[PDB]
Amino acid sequence: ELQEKLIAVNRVSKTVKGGRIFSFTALTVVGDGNGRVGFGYGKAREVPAAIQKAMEKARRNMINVALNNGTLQHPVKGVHTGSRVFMQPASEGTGIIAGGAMRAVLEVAGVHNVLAKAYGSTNPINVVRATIDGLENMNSPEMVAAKRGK
Amino acid sequence: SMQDPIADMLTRIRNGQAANKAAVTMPSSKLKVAIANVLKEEGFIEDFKVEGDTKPELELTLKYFQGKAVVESIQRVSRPGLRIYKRKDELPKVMAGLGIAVVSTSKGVMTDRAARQAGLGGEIICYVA
Amino acid sequence: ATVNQLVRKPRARKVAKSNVPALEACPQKRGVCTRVYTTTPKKPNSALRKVCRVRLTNGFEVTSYIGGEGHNLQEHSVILIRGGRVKDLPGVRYHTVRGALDCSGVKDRKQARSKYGVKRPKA
Amino acid sequence: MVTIRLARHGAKKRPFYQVVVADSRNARNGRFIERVGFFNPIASEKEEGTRLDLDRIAHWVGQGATISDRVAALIKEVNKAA
Amino acid sequence: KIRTLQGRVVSDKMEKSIVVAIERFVKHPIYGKFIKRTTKLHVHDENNECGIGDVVEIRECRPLSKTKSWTLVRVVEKAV
Amino acid sequence: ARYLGPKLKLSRREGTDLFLKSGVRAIDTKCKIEQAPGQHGARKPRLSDYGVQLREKQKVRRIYGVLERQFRNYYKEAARLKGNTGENLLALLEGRLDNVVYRMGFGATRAEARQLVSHKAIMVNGRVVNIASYQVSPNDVVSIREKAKKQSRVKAALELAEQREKPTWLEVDAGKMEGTFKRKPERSDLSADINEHLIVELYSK
RNA sequence: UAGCUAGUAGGUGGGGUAACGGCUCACCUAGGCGACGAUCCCUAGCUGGUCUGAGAGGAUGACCAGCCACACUGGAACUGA
RNA sequence: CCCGCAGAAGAAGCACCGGCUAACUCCGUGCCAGCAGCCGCGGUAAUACGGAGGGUGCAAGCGUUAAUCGGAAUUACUGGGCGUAAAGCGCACGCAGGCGGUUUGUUAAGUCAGAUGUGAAAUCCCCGGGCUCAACCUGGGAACUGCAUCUGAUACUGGCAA
Ligand SMILES: [Mg+2]
Ligand SMILES: [Mg+2]
Ligand SMILES: [Mg+2]
Ligand SMILES: [Mg+2]
Ligand SMILES: [Mg+2]
Ligand SMILES: [Mg+2]
Ligand SMILES: [Mg+2]
Ligand SMILES: [Mg+2]
Ligand SMILES: [Mg+2]
Ligand SMILES: [Mg+2]
Ligand SMILES: [Mg+2]
Ligand SMILES: [Mg+2]
Ligand SMILES: [Mg+2]
Ligand SMILES: [Mg+2]
Ligand SMILES: [Mg+2]
Ligand SMILES: [Mg+2]
Ligand SMILES: [Mg+2]
Ligand SMILES: [Mg+2]
Ligand SMILES: [Mg+2]
Repeated sequence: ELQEKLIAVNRVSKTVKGGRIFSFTALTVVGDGNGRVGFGYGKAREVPAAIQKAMEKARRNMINVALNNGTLQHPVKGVHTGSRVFMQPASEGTGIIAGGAMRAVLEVAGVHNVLAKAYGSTNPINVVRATIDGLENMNSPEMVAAKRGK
Repeated sequence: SMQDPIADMLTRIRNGQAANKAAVTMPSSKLKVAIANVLKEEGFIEDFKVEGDTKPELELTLKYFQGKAVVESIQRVSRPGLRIYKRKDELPKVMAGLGIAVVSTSKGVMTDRAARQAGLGGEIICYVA
Repeated sequence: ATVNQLVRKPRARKVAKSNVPALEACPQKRGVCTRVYTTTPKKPNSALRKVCRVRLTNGFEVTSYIGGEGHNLQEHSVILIRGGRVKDLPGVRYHTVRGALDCSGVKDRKQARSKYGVKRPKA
Repeated sequence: MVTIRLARHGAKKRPFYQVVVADSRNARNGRFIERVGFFNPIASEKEEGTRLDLDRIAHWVGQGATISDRVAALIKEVNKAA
Repeated sequence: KIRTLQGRVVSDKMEKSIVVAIERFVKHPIYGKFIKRTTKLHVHDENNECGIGDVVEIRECRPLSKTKSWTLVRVVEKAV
Repeated sequence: ARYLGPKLKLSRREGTDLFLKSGVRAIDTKCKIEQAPGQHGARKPRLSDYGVQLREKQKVRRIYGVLERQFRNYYKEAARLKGNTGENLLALLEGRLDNVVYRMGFGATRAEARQLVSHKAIMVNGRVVNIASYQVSPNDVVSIREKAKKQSRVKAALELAEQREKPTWLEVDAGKMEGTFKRKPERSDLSADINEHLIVELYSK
């Protein structure tokens, strides 16, 4: 149950006396399938080098989120830089419909039946990220009682 | 200019909280009270207190659980500019159940959980989770 | 912003100009050939693009593109025109339906024959 | 005069009438006062094919209404009671 | 009775040609906010008595004049 | 309507057996499956997600011999019908007579099993149903018409029908050449090598 | 487009209509409408609904049904329930 | 609708294959001829022009044009913005309008509740039934999220009083 996938790979340029020196960037997401999901970025002069240098970053940099069986408990909003993301429980019929790119984090995460959309910029590095913090801020479908009950 | 007292509460809380502040005061009113109630009752603050006669003065004790505060989000919903009224079948339910929505009905200031039970509707004062 | 504001002056939806006054939403319109030109294109490109100005059945006198390779089309030719700009010829916003009215189809075309109105050559 | 008659909402070569109370002058399949039955002339032996709310009908009839040659025929065919 | 409205006078100054205001409050069908939607009515009062600024009760009758379909029923308060 | 072209070509591009030459031989070869659906068939298609999403539904489709029109509508239907879109898709897709015909072994290939339908040589609960997409349902009973019964094809058909895994939700005879659709094939029946929720994603955006 | 309005707004009486009614008339009052948009200009048959959209909305009003209006153009009445 | 008869016999085409986007090679051409929904292809190895072989997608249709909504949270009520990107009137005063601290009483218009009537049928949706299936036809519900009358409730808003 390793379960990983990269979301976006891209090229960038540096520009020096001698010209444009190019490179690449991968942005990836790994999840166990039962909460616990992390993304990693990492860049390198060639593609494989970067996509791998990324996968690792994600293995560290890994949060965990209080599911509720196949789904989220309540609806949640996330918002990093220019991405404002929104995802919703959805009493699954099938579910897992969402903006492929946050479909990534969502499936490795283990949620099985949500609807999502991304507003603002669909800049990957900030959606996958906005959603992570999204799922992250989410809270204990019970241990709000922790907060309260008292 | 102090044209919405309830937002001034919702916010004196909200801020004081984010400022890990224990206490919090303000001018009181029947309406302020009835809400402090639901906030205590439903357990988002320790307990309230009104000290004075001429110029009454609501006082609230903030709860903090872990490092965090207990009130993750306090937001007005109705307001002077644009008032809200849901019936019974159209009363909102915050955070899918978790947390709650204050609402004033003809039979006093209750929660959504309550007003649904009470079978009636009112003005949805604010949301709290 | 304010609810008063929106109440006073509601939100209005930008109405869309067309890009093809083929008058009233028409699939295509008939016209007669005022001039049969061939002008050259814009910045990056360079060529001798065949076109024609057409008085349309509905008055409008517009320039349209003549697609394909080669064409017998001259002054007084009765043609049919459809929507379709040609970014290269700024101000050309319509295409001529090859193979319509008095417009020939492109000669010897075997690929994509239905555009460039060419009939299925005898197998 | 108001009349009970067969409005015809079938389908080419597979007719299916809606029996209806209405203003006699209105269009066959047009403005009516109430529906009071239906008559499937294809129905077939299977089951249903002529449900007919006898209680309203013969209340209108008394109320003043009149009946089609081909409606009264459905009634002394439905029998009435059994 | 069969229904009735109230509202302040607004104009007495004409021979039984009494005209009454009727403010309401209504949700704006689009932006929620509640706003005042007034209604003026030409109501009949015989022997002219309802006075400018008098709140008054009103019922809907047959057409008296072209314009008039309402008569008063009672008065309520004066000297505003 | 029907595909009609070179059958194996399909499997080769789809990358798996589809049983369109279903007959005699097995585990292809005697064909060339895989390494050249065309002139550049060898080359590896590092294909996009859209690519894989497309080819799954394309695969399921080349399987039952169904065109885009009908297929899209099966999907539509599935989605409507309560409970998991992706499964119902398959349910519907199996409820096809022509399929139930081939499944009960009355035809070598799904096609043949279809030509059989088209040729009023099949009968649900008694009467002839010559239309391939006729939806078969629990307790239904399909039988070859005496007229052309035990004729060339169908013999061998019912023959290597046992060579196959042999279904479960149904019950062949091979004497009376009739068979009874016992129950709507469960998910767990069939498949493994078909991944619905892709062809769901495909038709979901 | 910021003002509009003399049967105009109301009253009294005669007339009138199948009927209430400035419907009409005579006389009296000076009223009536309007920034919650009158007047003027532009466009338009309205609806059930239709297409779209997760929704809220947007767009639309063939085919079917309901209402209205028109019948070569303007005007009129006669017959008749 | 049923039965016999003959022979696979009478019955496949259209768009695409540079990226977005499923599908690649050769030959011609050489900023020409031409392509182009958008980016942009064409000056000698063009998967982007034209032909070919191959492939992908559709299929009695296939493409092109036109047209509405969608994606467009790009008029943002739901659901947006105004220091430097579009966007705070040069400044003030103030009528209308909007909004308005706090307490009690009353009012009950807003608001809330219930009841009742109404919201034509068709349509849409749910479960059925009928045409070989289907489209189609059809029984019955559900839904018409609305409106109106009456009776209630009085926290909040509005009125009134102090
Ligand atoms: Mg970092
Ligand atoms: Mg207050
Ligand atoms: Mg077809
Ligand atoms: Mg008179
Ligand atoms: Mg008109
Ligand atoms: Mg949307
Ligand atoms: Mg007609
Ligand atoms: Mg006339
Ligand atoms: Mg007469
Ligand atoms: Mg590709
Ligand atoms: Mg082309
Ligand atoms: Mg070359
Ligand atoms: Mg929008
Ligand atoms: Mg903006
Ligand atoms: Mg600026
Ligand atoms: Mg300034
Ligand atoms: Mg209805
Ligand atoms: Mg059936
Ligand atoms: Mg009060």
